[PDB]
Amino acid sequence: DCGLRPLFEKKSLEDKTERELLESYIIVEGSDAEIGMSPWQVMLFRKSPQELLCGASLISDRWVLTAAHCLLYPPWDKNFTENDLLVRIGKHSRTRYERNIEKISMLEKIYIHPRYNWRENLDRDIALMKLKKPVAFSDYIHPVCLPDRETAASLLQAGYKGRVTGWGNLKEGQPSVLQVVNLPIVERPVCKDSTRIRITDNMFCAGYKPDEGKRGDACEGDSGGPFVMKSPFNNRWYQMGIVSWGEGCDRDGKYGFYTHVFRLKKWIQKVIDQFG
Amino acid sequence: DFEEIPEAYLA
Ligand SMILES: O=C1COc2ccc(Cl)cc2CNC(=O)[C@@H]2CCCN2C(=O)[C@@H](C2CCCCC2)NC(=O)CCN1
Repeated sequence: DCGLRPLFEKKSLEDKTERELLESYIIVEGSDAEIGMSPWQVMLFRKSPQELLCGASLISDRWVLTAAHCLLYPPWDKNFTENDLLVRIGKHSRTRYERNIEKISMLEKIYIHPRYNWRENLDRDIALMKLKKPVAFSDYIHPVCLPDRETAASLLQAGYKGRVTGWGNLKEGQPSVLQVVNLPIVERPVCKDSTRIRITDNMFCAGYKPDEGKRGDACEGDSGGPFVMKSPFNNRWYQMGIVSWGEGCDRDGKYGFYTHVFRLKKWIQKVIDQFG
Repeated sequence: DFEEIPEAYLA
């Protein structure tokens, strides 16, 4: 039942900008999300001090997907463990404890890709989090789908738009509520020529070209969040990427980079079934 | 500016 939102697909209601996504299948400069617009959005929360660490996504009732740099990043002496964090699901407001709406969960085990490259380019920036006890779904809590080879093949094309959400910085003030932005996928060549960093097959970049007029991007605080796309074949939402890295936010001639989820699905499958 | 969450989760 993944990818079908209780307040939208299930009632046959379209959200305010999904049409932009569908019409393309031929957070900075974003906007407030609608209630129940991204029921898989998860907030990585630090106990002490109490603070927003990153975004993440709900892929089942027991598993959360995020960027490995949110948990381990030696250059900044960052190396969190299960007991240092809290996962908050069902949120809209960034700072308010949404009583009766959100659910807070504890972690049982963190799994970081064994080949995550924090030394150079955040290659394989991905991590899975096993919650202690299953979260119950509701109108505001529902998992996103992981893509299969076919879906990945037909959707991950330059020009096709995806959607990014998060409570991170609005400029390079934090938002009051969850922000949302739709961005086009960019050609590898262009991604490669916009930076000095070595780009691998495990990444993809998104954002508007400087001449495209429209703009927008992820920013600090957004890390680990999902880049999703709506399949025009079965109407479900699939997570194609994980907000990973950028050099600035919404810089002209620059683009945000994302972890290519499909390329790493074998590791994801492996873990989930080997550890429940 | 985070609102205090219930201690039951902090434990
Ligand atoms: O301004 C931003 C935008 O940040 C962005 C912008 C767009 C996107 Cl999608 C995601 C992030 C958040 N990720 C990070 O900031 C990660 C955390 C570890 C270092 N990160 C980077 O993004 C590096 C990268 C430098 C080049 C080598 C890889 C790490 N750039 C910076 O530290 C500048 C601060 N971040």
